[PDB]
Amino acid sequence: SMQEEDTFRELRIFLRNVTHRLAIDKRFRVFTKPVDPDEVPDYRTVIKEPMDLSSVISKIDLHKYLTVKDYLRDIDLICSNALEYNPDRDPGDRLIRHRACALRDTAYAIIKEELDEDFEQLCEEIQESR
Ligand SMILES: O=S(=O)(N1C[C@@H]2C[C@H]3CCNC[C@]2(C1)O3)C(F)(F)F
Ligand SMILES: O=S(=O)(N1C[C@@H]2C[C@H]3CCNC[C@]2(C1)O3)C(F)(F)F
Ligand SMILES: O=S(=O)(N1C[C@@H]2C[C@H]3CCNC[C@]2(C1)O3)C(F)(F)F
Repeated sequence: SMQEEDTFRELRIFLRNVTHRLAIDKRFRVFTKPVDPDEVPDYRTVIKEPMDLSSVISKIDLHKYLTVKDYLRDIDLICSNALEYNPDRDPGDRLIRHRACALRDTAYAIIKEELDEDFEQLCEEIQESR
């Protein structure tokens, strides 16, 4: 229905706003673009499904996300990729891991405060009907 297409348009507006608030935070700069295969040829042999905030914006516009749960699976993948590619005790790895955990925690805290639980349940019931 037109009403259901209006619901998914409101979901995309909400997800673009959360993503741009994460992307402008100086802590999260390393997560804003794909890894450059020139600088880091080993990245794609370690990490089988790369993800970053510029790819998330592209996916919102391609209508890849019908629920906030499917968006949060890609925020989780940004975080888990950084924990697996930078796992050592040295300061450079510990700094990216702290930043990856702060990206994930910040996304979930904005969603807890600003997403209505009944708007998410509506999106889930339209997805399950298709
Ligand atoms: O605008 S940005 O130059 N930057 C560049 C990226 C491309 C767009 C789309 C979403 N992915 C993150 C990002 C962040 O925004 C900065 F100010 F540094 F945040
Ligand atoms: O961590 S959650 O358990 N979680 C699970 C919820 C259901 C989906 C839908 C979108 N947003 C909400 C949520 C996030 O994802 C909560 F703390 F309750 F938000
Ligand atoms: O061993 S790794 O290939 N690797 C990839 C990185 C390259 C160097 C330098 C930075 N610190 C972390 C790391 C660990 O070391 C992995 F499997 F990804 F852990």
